[PDB]
Amino acid sequence: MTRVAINGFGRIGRMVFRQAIESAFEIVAINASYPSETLAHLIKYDTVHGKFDGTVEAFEDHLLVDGKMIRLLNNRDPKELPWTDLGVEVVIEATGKFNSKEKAILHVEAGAKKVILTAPGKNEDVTIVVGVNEDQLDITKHTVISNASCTTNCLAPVVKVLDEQFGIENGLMTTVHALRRARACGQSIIPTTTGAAKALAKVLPHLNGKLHGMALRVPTPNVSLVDLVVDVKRDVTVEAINDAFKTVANGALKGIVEFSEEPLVSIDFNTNTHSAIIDGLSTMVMGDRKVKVLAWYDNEWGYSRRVVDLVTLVVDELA
Amino acid sequence: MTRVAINGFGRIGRMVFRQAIKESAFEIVAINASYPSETLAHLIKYDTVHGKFDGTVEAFEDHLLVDGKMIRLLNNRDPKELPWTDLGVEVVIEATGKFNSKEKAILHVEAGAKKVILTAPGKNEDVTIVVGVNEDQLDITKHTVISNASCTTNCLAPVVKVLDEQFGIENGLMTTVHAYLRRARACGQSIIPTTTGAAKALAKVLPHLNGKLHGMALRVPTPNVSLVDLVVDVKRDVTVEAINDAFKTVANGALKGIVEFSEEPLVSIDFNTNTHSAIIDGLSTMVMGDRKVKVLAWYDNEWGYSRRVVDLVTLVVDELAK
Amino acid sequence: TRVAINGFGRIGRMVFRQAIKESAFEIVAINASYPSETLAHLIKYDTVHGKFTVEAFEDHLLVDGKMIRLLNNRDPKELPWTDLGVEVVIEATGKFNSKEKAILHVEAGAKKVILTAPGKNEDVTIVVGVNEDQLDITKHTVISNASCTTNCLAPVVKVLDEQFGIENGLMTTVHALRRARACGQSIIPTTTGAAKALAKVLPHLNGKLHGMALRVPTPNVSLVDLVVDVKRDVTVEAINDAFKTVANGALKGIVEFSEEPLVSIDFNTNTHSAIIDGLSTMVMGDRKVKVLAWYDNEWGYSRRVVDLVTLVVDELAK
Amino acid sequence: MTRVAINGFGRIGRMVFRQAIKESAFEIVAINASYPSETLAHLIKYDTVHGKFDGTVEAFEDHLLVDGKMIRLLNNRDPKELPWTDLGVEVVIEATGKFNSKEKAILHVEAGAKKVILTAPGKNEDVTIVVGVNEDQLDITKHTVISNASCTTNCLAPVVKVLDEQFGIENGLMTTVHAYLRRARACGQSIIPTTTGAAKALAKVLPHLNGKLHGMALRVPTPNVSLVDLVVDVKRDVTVEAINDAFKTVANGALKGIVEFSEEPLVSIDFNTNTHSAIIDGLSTMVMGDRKVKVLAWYDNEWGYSRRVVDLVTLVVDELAKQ
Repeated sequence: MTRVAINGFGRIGRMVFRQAIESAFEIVAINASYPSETLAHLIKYDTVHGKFDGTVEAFEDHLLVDGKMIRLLNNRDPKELPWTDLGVEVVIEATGKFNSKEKAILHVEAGAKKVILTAPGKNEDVTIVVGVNEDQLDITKHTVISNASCTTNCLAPVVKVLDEQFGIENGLMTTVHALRRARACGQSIIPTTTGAAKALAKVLPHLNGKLHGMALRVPTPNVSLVDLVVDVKRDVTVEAINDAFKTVANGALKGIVEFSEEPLVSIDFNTNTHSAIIDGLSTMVMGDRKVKVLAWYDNEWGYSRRVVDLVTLVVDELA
Repeated sequence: MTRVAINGFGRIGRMVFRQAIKESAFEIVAINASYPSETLAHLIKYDTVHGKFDGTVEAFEDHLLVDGKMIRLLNNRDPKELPWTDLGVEVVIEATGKFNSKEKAILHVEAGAKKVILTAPGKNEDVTIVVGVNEDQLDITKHTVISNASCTTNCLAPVVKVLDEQFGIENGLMTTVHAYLRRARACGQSIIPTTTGAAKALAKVLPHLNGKLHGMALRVPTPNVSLVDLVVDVKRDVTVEAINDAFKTVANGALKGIVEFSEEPLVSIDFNTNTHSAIIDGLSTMVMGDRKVKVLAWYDNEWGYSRRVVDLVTLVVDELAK
Repeated sequence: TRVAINGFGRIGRMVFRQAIKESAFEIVAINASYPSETLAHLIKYDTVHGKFTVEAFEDHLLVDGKMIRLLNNRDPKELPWTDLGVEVVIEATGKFNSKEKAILHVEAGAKKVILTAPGKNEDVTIVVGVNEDQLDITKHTVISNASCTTNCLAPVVKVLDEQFGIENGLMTTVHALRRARACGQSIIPTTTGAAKALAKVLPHLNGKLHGMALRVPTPNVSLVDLVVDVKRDVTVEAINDAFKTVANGALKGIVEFSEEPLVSIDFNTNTHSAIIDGLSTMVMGDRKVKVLAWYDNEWGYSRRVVDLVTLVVDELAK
Repeated sequence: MTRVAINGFGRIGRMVFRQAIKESAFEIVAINASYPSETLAHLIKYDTVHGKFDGTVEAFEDHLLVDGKMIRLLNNRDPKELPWTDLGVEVVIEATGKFNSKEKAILHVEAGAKKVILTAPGKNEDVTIVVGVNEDQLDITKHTVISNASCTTNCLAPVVKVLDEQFGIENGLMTTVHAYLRRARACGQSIIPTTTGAAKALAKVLPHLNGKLHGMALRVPTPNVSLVDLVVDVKRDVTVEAINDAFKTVANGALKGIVEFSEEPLVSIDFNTNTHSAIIDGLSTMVMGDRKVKVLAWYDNEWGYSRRVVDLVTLVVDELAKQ
C-alpha cells in the first residue's frame, strides 16, 4: 500500500480524509494547525454529514482511527515536512494556501513524489476531472496535479455528454452556490464570477470560448446546482436529452453522473457522491436546439470522492 | 377623490396600503381583514423587511386612523354582503387571494363596487395589465375585473419588451430565483425547484411572444429580493455594451421608474425596498456567439410590485372620470 | 388494535413514520387534505430526518406491503371509525384540541382520542416518564400528550425536585401578535404554556416555575434553559450525576446525559424527551442551578406519542 | 478640533466611522485599512445590515471624501510606522483586533498619538470603561490605552448596575443569545452554546459584584440583534411593576440614551440600528417568589456599541482639553 498525507484540515481536508480511510492506499499523516483533541472531534462529529461511521482516539503526537495510526504535524512550511523521512509518496493538499506549483513543489523537495491539489492549480502539470479527461494523466510528465473545483467537476461531465451526443454550439451558465463576496451571506443572493467555465479549457479544449458562466451564492447549507443553457447542433427533445443522461449513468459515467427522475429538493442530495445529479424533471428544450439542464451536486461529498478517485489513480500509475 | 377599499391584509394588501394612503390622486377609505384593530395598527407600524412605517397610526373598535385619516374596518368573509355601495366605494383592491376568479371577484361589483383590481394573476378576468407594457389595452368600459399579474411577470415583461423591440427575440429560457408538490417541503434549508407562470402569462400582456419563452423557478431561503435570470437568443448581432445600453436608455425614458439599470457590484439585499419592477444587473449581462444573451433582473417581490398596484389603481381612477 | 391519525402535518407525519416500526399497534388510516401521490412523497422523503417502501393509489396507500386507507374530511363525526374498526384516534390537526370538539371522533365510533397538543378540558394530560400511571382507561377518554417543551422540562424538573427539591424557577425555551412576524430574520419573544402545564403532571410544583419562549431560525432542535433555586446545597458534579443516573435509570430512553461538546444539529433524529447538556450546567452559591436540555421538537415528542398510544391500546386490551 | 484616527475597517471600525463622521465634538481625519480606496468607499456606502450610508462618499487614490470632508487613507500593518504625529492625530480608535495587548497598543503612542481606544476588551490595558457605569473613573494622566469592553458587557453592566443600586443583588445567572471547540462548528444550521467573558468582565467595571454572576452564550443564526437573558436574585422584595419602573426611571434619567425601556410587543429586528446599550423588553420581566427576577435586554451588537465607542472617544477628547 502507498503512504499518503493530507495537508490542512479544512472542510475538504476532513471530507477527503473521511472517505479515504479505502483499500488502494492508506493515510499515514496529517499536517494541521489544530491539536489532537480538536482534530479528533472534527473527524467524529459532522455539522453536515452527521456522525463518524468509524472510531477515533486522541493522543499527544499522533492519532488513532480504527486502530490506524496517524502522525500529527504542525508546520506551515512544507520544506520542513518529513515525507521521505515518513515514507510519503503522495501529498493531498487541502490547505488551499499553496495552490501554486512553485509553492506546492516543496512537498516534492521534502521527499514526496506527487502533489494532488483539491483546488484549481496555478502552473500545475495537469488538471484532471474524473470521468472526463483522466486519460490525459501522464505519470512521468506530471507531478503537481489539480482536481479542479467542485463546480468544474459537476459542469465538465454534464457538458461532455451533451457535446458527444448532440454537439455544442455554445452556452451560458449559472452556478447557484451554497469583490461582492465580502458581503454577509445569510441575508442575500450574492452574484459573482465563476472560473469553472474557463477551467474547461484545461480538461475539454475543443469547447474553448463556447461556454461562459457566473455564480449566485445563496444562504443554503450544502448542495449547489449548475443551471446550464446551451444550444446544440442537431434537433433534440426533452426526451432525447434525458436519455443521453440515463444512458451514460448506467454507462461510462456510472458514479460520476446520476439521473434523478424524481421531484426532490436541494437537501435530498445531501451526501450524494456523484459529481452531477441531473434533475430530469427540469430539462427543457426550446426551438429543438436550445437546452436547459439542471445538475445538482454536493459541494464537498462529491468533490472529495473524486479526490480519492484521483489519488487512487495516481497511486495506481506509480505501481 | 375616488373612494377605494382593500380586501385582505396579507403582505401585498399591507404593502399596497402603506404607499397607497400616501397617494393623493385617490383616497383610501375602508378595509376588510380577519385582524382586530390593535393588531392591524401594529402591522402597519412595524415591518420586518421595509422597516418602521413613516407616519402615525391609532386603533379603535371598528375603525382606524393613519397620518390624520379615518379608515373603516370590516370583517366580512363574504364579498356580496360587503357594504360597498354604502361607504360609497368605486374600486376594490382585492388582496386576499381567495377571490381571484372573475365570478368570485364580481361580488364586490354586485355589492355596489364598480371596478375591481386583483393583486395576483387573475382567472377568466376581463384584462391583465402589466404597467410599462400593455397599460394601454385598458378600456374602462370593456373591463371591470382587472389583474396586475404576478410580481415575477412584472419583472419579466418589461425586460422582454425592451429586448424584443430593440433586437427581436428568437427563443428564451428563464430561471426565476424566488426569495421566500415540491412546494410541500420545508424551504428554510433548501433550494426548491418549481414551476413558474410568468412566461405563459406573457401571452396575456405580450401576445406576439407566445411559445418563445418558457421557464422555471428556484425558491431559496432569502428574505425579500428576487431575481429573474433570462437567456434569450435575439434576431440580430448584439454586444454587452449594446444590450446594457438599451436598458440604460429605456430607464431614462419610457420605462422610467419601471425599469432601472444598476452598474455597481451589489447584492440582493441592496435592492430592498426598491420601487422598480425590474432592476437590471449591469455587470451580469453576457453575450455568446453574438446572439445568445444573459440578462439579470432584480426585483423586490413585495415593494416594486405593490407600487405598480397603486399605479394600476390610479389609472382606473383617472379613467372612469373620463 | 386499529389506530387512525387525524391530520398529516409535520407532527402527524413523524408519528406515523415512527409507528410503522411498531408491532404493538398498526396505523390503518390517515385523514388529511393531501393527495395520495403527495402523501406518499411526504412520507417517502423527509426534509429533516432523511429518507424512508411506499406506493400510492386513489383512496389508499401501501407502506411496506401494508394497507393504509386514506380519507379526506374536515368533520370528524362523519369519518368511518366504526366502519373501519378504529378504537383509538390520534388527533394531529390540532384544530380539535378543545374537547367538545375532540369527541366528534367518539361519536364516529372511536373509543379513545389522543391529542398531540395540550388539551382544553382534556380528561388528562400525560408526559411519559412522569405521570403516565395516572392514566385511568375508565374515566379518561380524550388524552393530551402535552407539548414537546413540556415533555423536555417535566422530566428534567422532577429529577431535580426528587433529588434536591425545588424552590423556585424561571425558564427560557429556545424554539426552532409578535408570533405573526417573520421567524426567518428574528429572535421572536413569546409565551410558553409548558411551565403552567406542570400544574397538570406535577401538581406539587404549582407556581414555583414560570417561563417564556424564544423562537429562533433553526431547523429542528430546540432547547430548554432552566434556572432553579434548589432546597439544599449542590455542585455541578452533584447535579450532572443525578441526570447520568436517571438516564441509566427510571428515565432511560426518556432522558439522556451528554458529556461531549455538541451543537443543536447533533441531536437531530434523537428520540429522547430531554438531552442534558452536561458541559452547560452551572451552580451559583450552592442553591442556584442552570440546566440546559436539548430536544428534537419533532422526533422525540413523536416517539412519546407512540409510547402513549401504545399504553392506551394495551390498557384497552385488558 | 481634535484629530482622531480609526485603525482597521471591519464591522466595528466601519460602524464606528459611520457614526463618528457625524459627530461635532471631534474629527475623523484618517483611516488605516488593508483595503484599496475603491472598496473602502463601497464598504462605507453599502451596508448589508444597516442599509445604505446616509450621506456621500468618493474614493480617490490616497484618500476619501466623506460628506465633503477629506479623510486620509493609510495602509500600514505597523502602528509604529504611522504618521500620527504629522497628521496631528491625538486619539486612535483601534478596531483591527490584532493590537489588543498593551504591549502592542502602545505603539500608536510611540508613533505620536496621545491615547488609544480598543473597540474590544483590553489585555493588560490601563482601564476599561463602560459608559453609563464607570465613566468617571477615567483618569487621563494615568490612562493611555483604554478599553471599551465588548458589546455584551455593555448590555449586561448598565442593567446589572440598575438592579443592584435599587434592589441589591445576591446571585445571578445569564444567557446571551448572540447573533451572526463548539465555536469550531458550522453556524448556519445550529444553536451553538459557548462561553462568554461578559460576566468576569464586570470585575473591571463593577467590582463589588465580583463572584455574584456567571454566564454562558448561545450563538444563533440571526443577522444583527442580540439579547441578554438574566436570571438574578435580589436582596429585597420586588414585583414586575417595581423592576420595570426602575428601568423606566433610569431611562428618562441617569442612563438616558444608554438604557431603553420597551413596553411594546416587539421582535429582535425592530431594534436594528438602535443606539442604546440595552433595551429592556418590559413584557418579559418576571418575578418569582418576590425575589427571583428575569430581565431581557436587547442590544444591537454593532450599532449600540459603536455609539458607545464614539461616546468614550468624545469623553477622552474632553479631558485633554481639560488639561
